[PDB]
Amino acid sequence: TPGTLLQESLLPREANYLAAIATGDGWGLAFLDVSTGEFKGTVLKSKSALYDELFRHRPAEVLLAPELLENGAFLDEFRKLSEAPFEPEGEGPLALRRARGALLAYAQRTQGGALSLQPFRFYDPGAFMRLPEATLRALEVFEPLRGQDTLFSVLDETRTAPGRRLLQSWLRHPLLDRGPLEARLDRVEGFVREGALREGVRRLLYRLADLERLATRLELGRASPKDLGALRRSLQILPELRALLGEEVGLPDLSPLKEELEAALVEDPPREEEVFLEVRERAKRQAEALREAARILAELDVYAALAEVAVRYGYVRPRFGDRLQIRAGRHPVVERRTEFVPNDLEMAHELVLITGPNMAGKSTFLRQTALIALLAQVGSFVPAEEAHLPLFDGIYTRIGAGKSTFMVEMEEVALILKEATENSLVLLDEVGRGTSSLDGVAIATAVAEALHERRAYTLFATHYFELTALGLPRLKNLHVAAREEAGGLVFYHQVLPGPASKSYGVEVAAMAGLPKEVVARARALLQAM
Amino acid sequence: ANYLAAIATGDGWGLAFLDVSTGEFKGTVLKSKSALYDELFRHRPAEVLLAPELLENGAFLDEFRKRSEAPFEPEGEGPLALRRARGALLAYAQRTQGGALSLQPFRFYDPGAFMRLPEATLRALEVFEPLRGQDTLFSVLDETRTAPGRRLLQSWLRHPLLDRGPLEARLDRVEGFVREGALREGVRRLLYELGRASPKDLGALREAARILAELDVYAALAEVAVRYGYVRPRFGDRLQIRAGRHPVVERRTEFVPNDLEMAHELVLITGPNMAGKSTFLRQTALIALLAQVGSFVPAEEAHLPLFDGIYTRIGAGKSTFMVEMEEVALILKEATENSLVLLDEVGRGTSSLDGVAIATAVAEALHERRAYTLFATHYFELTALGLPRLKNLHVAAREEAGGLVFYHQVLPGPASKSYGVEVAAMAGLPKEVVARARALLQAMAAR
Repeated sequence: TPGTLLQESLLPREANYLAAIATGDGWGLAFLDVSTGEFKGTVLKSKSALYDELFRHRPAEVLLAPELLENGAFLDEFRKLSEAPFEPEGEGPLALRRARGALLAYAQRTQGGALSLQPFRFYDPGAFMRLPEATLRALEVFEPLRGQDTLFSVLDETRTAPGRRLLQSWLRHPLLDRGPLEARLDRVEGFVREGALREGVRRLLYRLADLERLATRLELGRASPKDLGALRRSLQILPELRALLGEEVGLPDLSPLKEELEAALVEDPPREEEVFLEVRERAKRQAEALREAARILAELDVYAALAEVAVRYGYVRPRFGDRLQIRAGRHPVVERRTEFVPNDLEMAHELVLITGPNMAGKSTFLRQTALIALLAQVGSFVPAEEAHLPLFDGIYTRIGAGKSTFMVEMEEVALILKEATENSLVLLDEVGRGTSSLDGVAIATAVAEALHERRAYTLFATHYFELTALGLPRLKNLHVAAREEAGGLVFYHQVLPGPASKSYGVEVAAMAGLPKEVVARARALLQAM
Repeated sequence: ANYLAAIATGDGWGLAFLDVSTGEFKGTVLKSKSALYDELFRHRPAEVLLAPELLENGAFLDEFRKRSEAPFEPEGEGPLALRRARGALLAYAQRTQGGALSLQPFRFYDPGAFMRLPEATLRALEVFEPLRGQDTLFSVLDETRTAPGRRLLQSWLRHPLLDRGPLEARLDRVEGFVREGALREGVRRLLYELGRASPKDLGALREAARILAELDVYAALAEVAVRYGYVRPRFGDRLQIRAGRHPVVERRTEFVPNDLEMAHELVLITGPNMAGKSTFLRQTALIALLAQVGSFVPAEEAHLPLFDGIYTRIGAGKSTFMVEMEEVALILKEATENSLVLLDEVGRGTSSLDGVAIATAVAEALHERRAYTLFATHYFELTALGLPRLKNLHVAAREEAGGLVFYHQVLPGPASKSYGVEVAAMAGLPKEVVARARALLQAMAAR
């Protein structure tokens, strides 16, 4: 099972999951990974939120319950999966134990024996900043829309498979309370004001074994000799990392197990077998103290990883409050590929339209904001100079990109309207396009006011002038400019306050390469309107 | 096939295509860097050889790399840049072949004697590659039994015809193995110089083969026109499609056919989306193409004219906007009274006026060109532009039982109501918003 694969030779530093979906008093979602022996599941009400939690954790193999399997209607939609029995195991919401055990009896059936599991955890997709599928896609968080990079690659500075698995979590699960975040930012600020200190741990952690996946294997009876080789090698760095931080990291004292191996082992692990397992046992007697390290280790890995990034790329420790101010911010993604003229932004539960022509930063400008928000609520310094962000509850989008673009996009907005709040952050772009004249400028206005009344931080970017002149108490207008210079125009990657004065359509159009008479007959009909 | 391509400069742009396998040897000289990368795009070579100039040209190099070394010593006779590149192949293959090469009589082709077919059109109509999914016009037509035939069919696609004389000749032939079921049954079931022809090859065993692959497809098509039920298209000056279909999408679900009649006119297509509009535009191009390539098409009856080219502007650094403009620019800059043009929402993703503005120019622009244009838009204003050659067709949505009930029908006369806010509402929009929407609409409606 691509989901029960326990061999370290078929698993990326990232986590993997075997998922099961059972029904009954909510929607049962069980995620398990033989490798890390990670065991967590949950019950969702909204089929929307389900497929969503299912989307963040991207499992490679899904187990559907018999109700869904028979459900040819539900079956083909999920397809637009391996059979196993969902016998309610453990205690908890029906649809949970059904899918939960469904994994157990499926891993154990694809493990030749018993499994090594972690205390089943129960997570709630509500104690964390919301983050829909589309947003993740829109911000190019994990995967890139078109190109190569993503926020992950750019932040990917983790030195251990565990850390990377940890960091990835934090992204898939942003924070809400300031207390935790601060705690993280205080830490991250540590290895940055202690350059040498960060220099040490990073250099030491390099090559460090996967103490988490390793230990998992110890409790599974499959931890080969070589692994102890790496493990011994690891436990040996353990004392060093501990000597640069202090008896404060908490790091256990696994010298006993360390010293043992040193002797009992060949510098390069390929009656001897009777002696081999005797040492293992002595080691595996420290199964948790191992997982303990991994866990406590990954933190530093990341805390220092990011921090490294931050310093390497000039990331400013964010300050929370109730106002959004970005002193010369940047799109951390695109920033690492060319000169990037920064920008500024100030908001407060307002609706800020963004006009002017495209090709001048608008879209990228909307994203550039979401990320900073996200980057902040995840626990890193962001690409700016100064930056005051509020504590967003959610970050919904509606960017770029059976049915038609139109319907799709509507449904997008529908959700936003149906989840956005006075604290939600919303970014709209050309909402209500790909449709006839009036309807266009029509829809746009409703959605606006709609959000406007919601008093949610909304960076609505449009070409609809009408929208810009709608005297509402919380509106605000920013535009970006082009400039018909020596080439044909001269767009500036600057978002300047106040709406755009002229219209640049026919211009851009003309510029693009349109035949001169047409542009004329165009500018004319324009004037004449 | 497969191709090793070389590009040399001098009195045009030298393009040499060669394939060791079939020993196919053909090249050509283009003026427009646009048309170059284009001919280069149809023949999709796996390895390209650039002349010294271009290689040095730091700018030209990285643009080509965004979109192996060998000397280009002018060989044979013909336009400089052509021979230089042409020879670049020989000299390249010869040293990668360990010795001499077996080549066919180098063929100089002028794509200007056939029907045009931009990179994008080919992409848009999902001819060879699929936008999203699995099928393409090729797979669906792919009924050839020999590697040769398939290479022959593929050619015809990549190179549609112009004169009626040759097309008829093909359609007469194709009509043969169809009215002679058994006869086609036979050949189909039966068809199923470099000193390197090993012994095994003889075990199995040009000219004849070429008239075999020619026959291996004449039948291929007919097993498709029979299995997928197509019909033979008579040519002429008028475009009439008696219950046509999108050969691509047809093989995946029930497909409510449609009808269409034109004559160098501009035919707007309104109504909401999700009712066939787009697919309806393509559904037409293909039939045209399928006809000009030499196959029977998915219809009942079908009278097509002899299109010189089939330019598009469908779906889909710079922004959508600029891109799309450039698209239209070309059309305007190549379309003719015989060109077939399909437009979709031309002039969107932009502020109010400018939108309805541009749209009108482009229209009249094409209108004056008198080119068969299936312009599909949501711009009502455009629909009421009293021009002698306009025409209006719309598709409908229907607020029945569910919320709406889109109809895969393309009926004459413009759409009466507007369906925006509807679809919008339908999509799932909050009721007050839709209201505040329908309202603001009405408002703006009665001035």
